[PDB]
Amino acid sequence: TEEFDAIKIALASPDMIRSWSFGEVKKPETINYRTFKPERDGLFCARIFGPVKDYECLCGKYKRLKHRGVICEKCGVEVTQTKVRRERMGHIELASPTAHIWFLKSLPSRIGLLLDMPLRDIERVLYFESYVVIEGGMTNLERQQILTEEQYLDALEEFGDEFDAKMGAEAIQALLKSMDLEQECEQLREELNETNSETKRKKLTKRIKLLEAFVQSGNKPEWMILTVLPVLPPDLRPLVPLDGGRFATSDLNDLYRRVINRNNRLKRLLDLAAPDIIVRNEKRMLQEAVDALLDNGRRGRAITGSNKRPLKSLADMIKGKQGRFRQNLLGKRVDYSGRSVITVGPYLRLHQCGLPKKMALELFKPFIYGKLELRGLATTIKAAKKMVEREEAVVWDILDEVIREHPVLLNRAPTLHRLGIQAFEPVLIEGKAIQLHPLVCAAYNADFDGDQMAVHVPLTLEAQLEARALMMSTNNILSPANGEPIIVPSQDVVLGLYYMTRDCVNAKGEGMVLTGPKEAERLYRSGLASLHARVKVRITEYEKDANGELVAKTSLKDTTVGRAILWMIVPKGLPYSIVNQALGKKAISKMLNTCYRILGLKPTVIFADQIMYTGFAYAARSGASVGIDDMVIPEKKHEIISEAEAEVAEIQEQFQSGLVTAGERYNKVIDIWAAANDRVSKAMMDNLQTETVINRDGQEEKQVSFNSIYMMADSGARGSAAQIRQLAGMRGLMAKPDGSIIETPITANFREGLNVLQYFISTHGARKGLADTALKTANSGYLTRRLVDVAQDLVVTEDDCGTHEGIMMTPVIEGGDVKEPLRDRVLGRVTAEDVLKPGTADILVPRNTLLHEQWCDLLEENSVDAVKVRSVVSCDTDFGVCAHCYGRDLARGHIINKGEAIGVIAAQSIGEPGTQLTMRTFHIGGAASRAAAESSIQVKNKGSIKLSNVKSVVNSSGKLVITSRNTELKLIDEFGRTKESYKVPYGAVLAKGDGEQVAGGETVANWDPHTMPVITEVSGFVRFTDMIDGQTITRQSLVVLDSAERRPALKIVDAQGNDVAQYFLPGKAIVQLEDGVQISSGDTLARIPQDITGGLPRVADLFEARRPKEPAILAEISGIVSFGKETKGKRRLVITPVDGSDPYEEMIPKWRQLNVFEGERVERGDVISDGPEAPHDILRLRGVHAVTRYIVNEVQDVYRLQGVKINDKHIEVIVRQMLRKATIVNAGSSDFLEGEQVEYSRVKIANRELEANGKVGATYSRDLLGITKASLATESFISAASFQETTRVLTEAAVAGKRDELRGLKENVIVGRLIPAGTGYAYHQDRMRRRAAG
Amino acid sequence: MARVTVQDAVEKIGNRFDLVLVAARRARQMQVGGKDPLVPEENDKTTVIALREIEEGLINNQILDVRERQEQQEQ
Amino acid sequence: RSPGVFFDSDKGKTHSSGKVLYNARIIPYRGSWLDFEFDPKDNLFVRID
Amino acid sequence: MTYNNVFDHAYEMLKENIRYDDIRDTDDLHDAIHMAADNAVPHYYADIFSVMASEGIDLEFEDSGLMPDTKDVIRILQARIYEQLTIDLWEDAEDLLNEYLEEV
Amino acid sequence: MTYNNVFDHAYEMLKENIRYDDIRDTDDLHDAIHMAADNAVPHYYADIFSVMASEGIDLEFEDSGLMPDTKDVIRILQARIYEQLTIDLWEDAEDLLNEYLEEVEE
Repeated sequence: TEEFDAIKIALASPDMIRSWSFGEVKKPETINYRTFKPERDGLFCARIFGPVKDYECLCGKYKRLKHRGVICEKCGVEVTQTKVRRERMGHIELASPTAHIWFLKSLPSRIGLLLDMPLRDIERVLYFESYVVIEGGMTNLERQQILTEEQYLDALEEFGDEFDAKMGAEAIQALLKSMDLEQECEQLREELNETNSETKRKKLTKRIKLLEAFVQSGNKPEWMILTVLPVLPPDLRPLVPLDGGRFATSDLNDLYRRVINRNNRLKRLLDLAAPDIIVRNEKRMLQEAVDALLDNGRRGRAITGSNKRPLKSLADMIKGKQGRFRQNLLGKRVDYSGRSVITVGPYLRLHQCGLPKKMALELFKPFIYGKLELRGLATTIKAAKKMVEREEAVVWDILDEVIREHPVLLNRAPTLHRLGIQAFEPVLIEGKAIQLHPLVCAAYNADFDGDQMAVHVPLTLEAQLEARALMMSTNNILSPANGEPIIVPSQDVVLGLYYMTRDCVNAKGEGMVLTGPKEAERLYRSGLASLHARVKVRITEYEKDANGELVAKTSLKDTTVGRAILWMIVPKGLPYSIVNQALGKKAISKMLNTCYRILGLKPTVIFADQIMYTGFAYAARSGASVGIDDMVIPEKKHEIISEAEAEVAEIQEQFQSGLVTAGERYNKVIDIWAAANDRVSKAMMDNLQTETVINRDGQEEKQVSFNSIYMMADSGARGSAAQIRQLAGMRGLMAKPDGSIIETPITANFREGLNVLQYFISTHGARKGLADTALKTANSGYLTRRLVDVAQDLVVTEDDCGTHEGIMMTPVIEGGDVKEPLRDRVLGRVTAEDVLKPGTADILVPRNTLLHEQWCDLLEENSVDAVKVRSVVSCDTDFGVCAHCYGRDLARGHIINKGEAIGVIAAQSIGEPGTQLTMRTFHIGGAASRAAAESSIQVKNKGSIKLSNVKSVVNSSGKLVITSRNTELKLIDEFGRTKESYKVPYGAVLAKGDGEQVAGGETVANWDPHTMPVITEVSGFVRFTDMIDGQTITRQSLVVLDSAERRPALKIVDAQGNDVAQYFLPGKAIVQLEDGVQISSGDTLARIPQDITGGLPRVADLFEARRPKEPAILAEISGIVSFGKETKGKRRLVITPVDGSDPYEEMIPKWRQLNVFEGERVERGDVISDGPEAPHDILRLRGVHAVTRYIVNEVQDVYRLQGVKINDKHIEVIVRQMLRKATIVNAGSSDFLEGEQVEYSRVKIANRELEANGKVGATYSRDLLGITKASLATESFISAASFQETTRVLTEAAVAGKRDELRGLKENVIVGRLIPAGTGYAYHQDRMRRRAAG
Repeated sequence: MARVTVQDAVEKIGNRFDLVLVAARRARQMQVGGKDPLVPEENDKTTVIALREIEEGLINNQILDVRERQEQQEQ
Repeated sequence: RSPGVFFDSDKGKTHSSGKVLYNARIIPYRGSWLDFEFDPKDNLFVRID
Repeated sequence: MTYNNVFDHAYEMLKENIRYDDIRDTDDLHDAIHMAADNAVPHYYADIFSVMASEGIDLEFEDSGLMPDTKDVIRILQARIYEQLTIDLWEDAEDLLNEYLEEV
Repeated sequence: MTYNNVFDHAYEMLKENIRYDDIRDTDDLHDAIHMAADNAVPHYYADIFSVMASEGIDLEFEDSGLMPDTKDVIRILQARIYEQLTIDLWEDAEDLLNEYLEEVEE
């Protein structure tokens, strides 16, 4: 059959239903309960929907069904279209066509109702007491008015003959036929052009767009009123929610026979010519039966369901019973995939794992049946079923032929990212448990304690190709979210290579003049240990001095035995400086990283496998044990503890003095015991030296020890200092959720004997740390749920992006030292046509290139400041993305290909951090204060500095302070790269004069949060004001006045004998001087002091795009802006004078801060810094650039607090998905001041400027509403609102006449098709090419 | 010969996504019948044979189109 | 919870400023429970069931 | 009982307040409209939650300063209902001042 | 009106989870309830303000530990439906365990 690509839901024509099914139906004797035989014609029985049993008919004659297109006696002869069950439905004939209730009540009166008439009167005239007169004229009333019985009696008395008014929907049909749609649309466009009411605007735009949906839908709205209705199949019904019955005794049959019974009674009473009240009662009960059959007919809260009303609504069985979430949500028959306990397998190279015997004998049972049929060993199927039960040797031979080169999927139940399911190759393992590759544990995020993993068998050949082509563990070496390699050795291979490449002093064997090098043979025979001293062996090495070739060299180097054996592992000549050190997690991870960067993908997998093999084989020969001699006790420890408690006794004397309060004593106890913990940590680190030594004495270090705990602490794989200090020395403080701690912590360790109170208090740390695991799991799942629900309609569809404009890449960090360099951000993304040296007329790339490590080395050896990067949003692509800007796709090495699913990797990259942030970085104490001495703003790196947004304030001293709000510092490192983002406070006291530059030392700022830059530039005494009471009640030499409760700005005094600048209002102002005091310039006049990033709800606040607590009002193009600028009587800060008119005057409710003092002309895009910034105003005025930088840098400032690293490509993809709903200003062809799709707007602009028009429709503004309507902005009904009511969406997409047009990924999950991503997009393009080719 | 990574087959035709459908439509004729493999089997399944036939650079879209027109003309 | 006289400070929950609210909820063995309430304007109220 | 019923109820109460108080000034509409915001909201929580299930009201906020500081749920959604009703009743009160000056 | 459909769907999914995971105790049988609390709850604010408007669920809480502490109302209204569903499905789970031992003739 054909496929489903883009089909509208238009109204079913009566002619299409009469051509769908043809025949006559009378006397509904449908199902006889005592016969169970094929009866006559009826409605919804065995006579309709063809036969009830597969290939036969019981009609009396012609059971072969030669002809087609007749209903002879009791069976359906005509099929003519499809198979037996998927054929036509049937029809019912109504004497009075009733309207559909979903247009009459669209929750509430949304679509299918508006005709310049209220909902309540239309609901009243469809009842029995009122009606609407049609085809009137020559009177005072109109056709839109409502009438009662006496009013219609007076109307027929006055109007006389030719009066027409029907109780049913036929008068609505005649009124809808009489009203012209085009003339009504013209009148509503004229009313939109003439009227000015704001509530009228949205109503008229909804009316115009609905009538345009009716016009360009090409269909009659009178098809909304149901005249002939098809029925549904009886086996389409599921079972009842109560106990198990039959299909004929279901809940729908009573409502169906009620509707058919009222229809036949209407036919009989119209053939009998009943009076008016009887036929109106018949039409009323028929309309009530139709309205009860379609929906439940609820009006309000619906306080109680009427004793489980049987099938009240059709929408309830479409949405709830059958399930809108039908595919891939309940789980749906996993079908030869099962669970077992995961064990480790120390063999079977990376693209291989283990599988149990009695499980793999069962997993390939149809494959065993098929191969026994193919080889001719089993004649029948029962013979094969017996040969499986006998379990003889040839069955195991066939099973070995099955498992030999066949893939499989291993799939844990928490898959927070894509590497939770990985494809491998099964090998038979004796037992019932699964052996896994040892190094896949960080990608699985679980340890070997009995965790389970489903074993999905690829059943089709294409699934085998999907497993061996995309989902293997050898295909994915890097992580798909960071770029860090995911395969990392964990404490086995790490300890083996740490013991392998460990040096010693004066061991056996010295001066090894060797060739080959072959240092393992004398280790194996006699006289040589693997930890020997520096011997000179000959080590050959390959290099890449020739492009595409290998340059071999030969040199003798001083090394150890284990490094010489480790060089035999290394293929094709890696650089020697990475294996000439001690190997921990960092060193082995950097070795694997450089091996992946240099050798590619094929040597690094066998390199990692052979590193794992030699690490296992030499950690087995190591034999590290943890004994009582390994744990060491510091010899001064008790003394330190004594000193500690002595200091506590001194504080206790202060506790008897009366000079130290409770919190100060608590902080002193925390500081003293933390200093004692630091002293015992340094004493333990000194005592780890010289424990297990070789026979050598008199040296300085004296043979650094080989106990296991110092090897694990120095290796840094799992042994960290925070647990070695808890093993030996002092444990210190604990963690309590109440926020307090004891005043005499644990003095002993786990080497010595603890007290009962010490263990009783140390239990609280486990009580605090245990509750973190179960919490915030469902919230982290729901965040990823919404991020997929907002970003499922993006796939790669083209090849070239075709732009010159992109997001400018600037190196920015947090406060303090450097956090992320520029080279991590330049690597990846494809740059634009122009990158610049500081020398003129010098370029690097002609147009573009694939940025790998050689271009990073070229940019590292040269000087670069800013990199122009081709990127998102800008150069939008119709029906998807070209994604040429998406360069260097992670976990693979190649150029980007078409059909890659983008967006579902984004939510897995955002959702990959854990359940709760850990930013305490210490114990429960620490004495975290606001500021110890000062804020300490200075420069660290060399280079000249540049100050941004500063002034020239006249001062008496040599330094020049500033009074600005925003101040930035630019630093010269290579060619203008700053690499130092120091948060300068608003109006910081600068110790350096403005206009001078210096590099190295000379700290330019010294700010204290107690002052305020409100000074005088001209020397002179204070301006005399009036001192009145009432303004001295302000909060955080006396204060005189206050501008908040009413310091206002006055004229500055310019003379020492005469009583004669601009003073802004920060919100709090306290006068620190007296009127009439001789003061000089640059002195204290009046000083008093007065965004939020980080958190797991902060991520939700970022990706929901909610409005902050304090919104910001930006500045447009140039106009005269100054304090007051003709403010009104109330609601201050209204800017009326603007040069260049621009009639845009905003009204501020006086809550906001004073905006500007300097900058009498401004530009579109100036910052105002009114607390948090409003992203929608920056999107409307500045553009996509600052909003993208704002969201991406706030996401990175959230991520850097914990150390997790996620590339900005996924976040910018989510930002691209959140930039729909483009609202226009200039009216276009088919739109007027509304919001539509961005791609449709680009298509309309291209069709305007292409052939005929000059410019019709332009200057559109984007929206950043966030998560609510952007997830509902999918313009296909199959994933418009899947959670919400189904028929509510279906009615809107039926009247609107919208097309699906195949963009989306969850769309073909809800419907069920080949998804247009990966290899499915290849099948889509092959079908679209074979359709055009023939 | 156990194939580790199909990337050397991607060097011939680089999409990573056409390779699955091309190998599938090549291997259906060898799985059903009426065709002979150009590469002898190394005691494996037809999947590894399809990966190695794409890796050697013998079968692409043009050869499949020519052989499809030849089988339609011969039938 | 054994029958007797209980006390709680409520940590400024229903007002959210940081002022404490002391209560004396009497507990019977069976029947209705009686609790006392402090107001932000420094008054008393009674909660029953 | 949907959002349109509460909308028509607030419209009728605002018409009654303009007819009673006889206000022809735009700044003097502060005492009426908030009372029109006060008497149009329901007290039963199910009657509150039934309005939110219909179209005409949204969850987004125009101003965050109107939201109080509480730990519950019904107070925030109730203040959202007050905010949406006042945003409707400003543009309704303009047209009702026009109809009151053009009616009598 | 709509809470009954969510209750019946949760009962059906929890019956299928205990039928599939075939465990036969009352101490370890909670992960099937975690399947019912994470799947049967509605996603967005439309059904959440629609189900709670119907009868069967109240605002008050049975256990103090399951109440979330956040300023977003939608998380608290989802955890409300989850906690009420677990409390209303514990006894129904034990009833279908009592019916479960002799249900299918095997």
